[PDB]
Amino acid sequence: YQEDNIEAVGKKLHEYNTQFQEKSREYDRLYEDYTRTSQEIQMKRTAIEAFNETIKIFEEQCQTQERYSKEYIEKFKREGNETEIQRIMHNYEKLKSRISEIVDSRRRLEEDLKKQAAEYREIDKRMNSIKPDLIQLRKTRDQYLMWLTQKGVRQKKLNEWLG
Amino acid sequence: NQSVVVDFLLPTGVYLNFPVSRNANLSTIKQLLWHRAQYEPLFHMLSGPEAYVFTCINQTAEQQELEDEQRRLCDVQPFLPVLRLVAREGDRVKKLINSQISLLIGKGLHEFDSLCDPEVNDFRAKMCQFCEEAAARRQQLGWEAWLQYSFPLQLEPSNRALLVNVKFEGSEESFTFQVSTKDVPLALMACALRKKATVRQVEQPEDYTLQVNGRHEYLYGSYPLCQFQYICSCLHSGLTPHLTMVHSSSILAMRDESSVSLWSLEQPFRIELIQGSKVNADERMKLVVQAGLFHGNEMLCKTVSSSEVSVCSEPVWKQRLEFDINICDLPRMARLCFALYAVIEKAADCPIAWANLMLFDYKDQLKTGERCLYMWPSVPDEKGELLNPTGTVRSNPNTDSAAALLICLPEVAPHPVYYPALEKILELGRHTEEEQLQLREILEGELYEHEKDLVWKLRHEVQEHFPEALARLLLVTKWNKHEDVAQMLYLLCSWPELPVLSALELLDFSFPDCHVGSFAIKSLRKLTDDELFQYLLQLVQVLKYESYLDCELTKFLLDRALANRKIGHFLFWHLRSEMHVPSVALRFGLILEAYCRGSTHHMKVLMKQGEALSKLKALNDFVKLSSQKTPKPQTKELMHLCMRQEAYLEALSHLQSPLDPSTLLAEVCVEQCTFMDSKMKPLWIMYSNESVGIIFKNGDDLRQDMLTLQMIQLMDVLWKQEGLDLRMTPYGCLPTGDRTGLIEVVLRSDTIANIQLDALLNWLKSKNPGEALDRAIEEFTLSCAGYCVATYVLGIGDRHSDNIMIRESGQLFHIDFGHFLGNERVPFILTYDFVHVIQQGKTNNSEKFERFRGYCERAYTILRRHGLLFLHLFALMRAAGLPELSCSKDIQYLKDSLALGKTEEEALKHFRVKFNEALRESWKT
Ligand SMILES: CCn1c(-c2cnc(C)nc2)nc2c(-c3ccc4c(c3)[C@](C)(Cc3ccccc3)C(=O)N4)ncnc21
Repeated sequence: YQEDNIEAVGKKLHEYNTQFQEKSREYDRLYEDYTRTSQEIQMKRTAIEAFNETIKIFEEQCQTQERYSKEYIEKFKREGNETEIQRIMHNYEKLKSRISEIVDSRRRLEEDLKKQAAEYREIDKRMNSIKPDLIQLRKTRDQYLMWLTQKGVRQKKLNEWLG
Repeated sequence: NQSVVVDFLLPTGVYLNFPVSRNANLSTIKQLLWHRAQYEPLFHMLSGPEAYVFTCINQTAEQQELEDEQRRLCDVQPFLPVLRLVAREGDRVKKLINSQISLLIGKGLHEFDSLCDPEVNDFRAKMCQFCEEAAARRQQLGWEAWLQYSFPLQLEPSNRALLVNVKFEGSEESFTFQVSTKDVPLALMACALRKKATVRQVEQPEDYTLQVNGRHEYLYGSYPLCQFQYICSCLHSGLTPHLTMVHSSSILAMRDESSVSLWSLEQPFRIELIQGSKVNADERMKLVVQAGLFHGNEMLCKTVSSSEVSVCSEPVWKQRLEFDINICDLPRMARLCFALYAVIEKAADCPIAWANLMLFDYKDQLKTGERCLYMWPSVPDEKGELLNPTGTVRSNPNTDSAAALLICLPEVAPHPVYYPALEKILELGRHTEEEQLQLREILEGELYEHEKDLVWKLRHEVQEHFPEALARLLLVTKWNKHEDVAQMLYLLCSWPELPVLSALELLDFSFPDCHVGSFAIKSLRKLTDDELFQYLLQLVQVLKYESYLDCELTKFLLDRALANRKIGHFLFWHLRSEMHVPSVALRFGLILEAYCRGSTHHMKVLMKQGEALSKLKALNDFVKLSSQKTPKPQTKELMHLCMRQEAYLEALSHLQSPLDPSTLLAEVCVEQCTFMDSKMKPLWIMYSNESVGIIFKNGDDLRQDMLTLQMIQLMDVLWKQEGLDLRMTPYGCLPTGDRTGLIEVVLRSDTIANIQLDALLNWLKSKNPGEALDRAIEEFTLSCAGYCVATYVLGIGDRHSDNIMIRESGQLFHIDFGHFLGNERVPFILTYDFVHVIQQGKTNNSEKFERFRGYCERAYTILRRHGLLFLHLFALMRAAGLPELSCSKDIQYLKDSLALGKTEEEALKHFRVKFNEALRESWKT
């Protein structure tokens, strides 16, 4: 209570070791992309916070422009400088349009982070579909190696098969 | 182009937009703004330019008040070219330092606030206070104290008449004269004063200190002169020391530049698994959640599993997982650990992800209510365990995209419950010849269950007679029973102080309890700064095993960083170089912030260094990108033109070296700068001051080499402590960033390959003509022995002529330690061509060869005596996740190579046989 020739099992040890090393390489490629994508997405997230902070600054400017303007709009109206009212207001229109450019650039980044978030998820998935094969090949490689060790196969022949 | 269009927001609400040069400093930009603002509405209401400070959004997404207006806009690096004028006044010192810290640590301080985490908030408040207090205390103390803080003595591990050149600060003329090798530095200062007064005359010698010319290295204190590293080095080389007398004021100028117990709750621990989210798995498979309770690496009870639900993104379970342990028995550091597994339906299981949670929080409260544990992906490792209890308790910071599990700890009492206080633990914790003989042999090493119960019974005997066995006793304690825990902690609190070596073992993941780590640190407080420096890298990696942010080890490292600027220098870089690693970003960021608040001076040194490093990164990326397209000579010239740009040249010049902050990297020797032909195209950057070189590598992880070099350094120190100077070259290597670091250039050196174009012996003759050759050959012999033994013990193979180098002194040294611990046994190796030099070019010179064999054997013998030190240090380095130092088999390599399981006589007999076999092997190859 508890199989073939040595040379046939040893060939299969070599084949399974070659397949384990190759699946390993694939996993390490995906993991490098996983790491890189993780870092990139966090950089994009902090850059979005940076847009938000810049947009926030610009809206303080608008509030400031509106409060601060009044007196000098009303002063130049009584004093006949509708021309100086006109400069202040045109200057403010230029401020507003520049805000819309920055908002548009923020939106492009959010859209790119949406794609790269999906990319991250697909990498994680590809990785999780490899792990069963990678682990199964590691175990088979070891079971063959132990079978040969039990049968008394010397270390030198084992090394030839492991590459 | 140079020019960039910049948005200006004036405080009147007016907006201007115009092109400025990227090189222009903010002061120049402010002048151009003012000149343009006068032709725009509402100018008359602005105060002068000097009443305002520019504000920008910086790369870390924080608003930054730009006080230094000599900074160039390219250096500032605003997120968008948007400068807002804002009132100058406020607490401008705090604003400046807050903003510098964010840029220096590579993480916005706002990212800590955004978390809305009280533990973080309490860490920052408490630690920043304590560091600021220490920094303010430091300022009060005398110039002596400050000199010791900033420039601690560089001493050898540790009579002839040789001469020294002495000068004064701001004086062309020098004074050459002899003093004793064994004279204390006071006596040199007193002499130069008399030499000054004799040739106008007159003040005391204790008003002064001695500086090494062109270095921040200073000679003071009660030690003799030969014990200083500059003097020892000079004396051995035959060169005359060049010193400067610096007055005390000149050093001050640098300084001024409720009613429910936990033990009443006798019902099982349990959790509600609710849902997972953002799972990405094979649709055909089914999902399962394995859960287990842990203390360190031991299970508190048997693991319990959820049911199989079909794979989807948002799987729902809604199960009560009940564990075989009552709430009253949970230890303080009890760890709830999860692994999400995809499995083929019941009719290789994929480990998807894992997450750990402390069951009590940082204030000793048993957690209640919901938690969202953002998970880390499981990596398929060799020892394929279900759960990952050694993993960090911190949540994955990629909350946007990472998988998560929702759980709920049920409310167990009406009022909140704490882990009992120390007083109530010591309350509960109180209370033959054959078994004494059986305890003895048991403490001479995996203990089995029958032995565990014996040690437990005779725990009082272990404390009385075997205090060095504390670690064994802590592992035999049953941490899933609050009575046994109570009894172990009782003993622990009256346990005698253990030596450093023992303390180091107690810092490992096996000993999570907060009382143990506190006892360990309490034993590490004996450390001198020089010894602590030897272990700094390991103490830092051990922070990744901590459960809470506010811990004893962190406080200890900050204390020592605040008292010694060199320790703080290297603490900063060991932390900074991992700020890209998401499992430690938060913890290291918090330590770095607190460190910075206690050291605003060094912060200025660190800022200058981080900028040099940033220029080099960009410079190295250009060189990589050019190498693929164009040949080397052209690429080399294009590197130089990029370097001579004002903003490059300034940021690359006049900094303290990160490799050694006492070394000043003054003027960049641009024509001598180049890049090496290796795969990552590392930069060779030469300097001249009062010649030094650095190598900037980006693309490789340099941590292996640093560890290897740290250990060779340690070996050299251990050898030198027994009076054996093996003339090693344990040069600087320092990870600075994401796969980035610096390597010290060893001057006047060349590769064995280059010299071999016998030739080795001639080279030495041509570099040491006539009567200097016996020195050179003896330097070669001593260093060949040391590196033969070092590389054998550490298991460093692939030792070839491209990665072995020779100094013109004769000293031989190894480089490029990418591989160690046999990553088969690496035999002890002698090289025939090295034997030929050792034998003075002769076939058979037994006298010399026997001396070399002696040097090898005494070297090996000394390491064996400190074998436990190397095992402990390597054991703690497993925290670093180096692929070649991941398991106890890696540690076994060191046990075998140092032959610790054998007596000294047996070990040395085996070393001899291996030595002899290597001499036999030498000829054959
Ligand atoms: C101790 C640090 N260090 C390293 C080093 C590198 N990388 C790692 C991971 N560790 C150590 N190499 C070093 C070298 C060095 C290595 C190879 C070599 C030369 C010098 C010359 C002689 C000159 C040379 C040619 C072209 C470009 C640059 C230099 C040559 O022809 N080949 N000299 C000093 N110190 C070094």
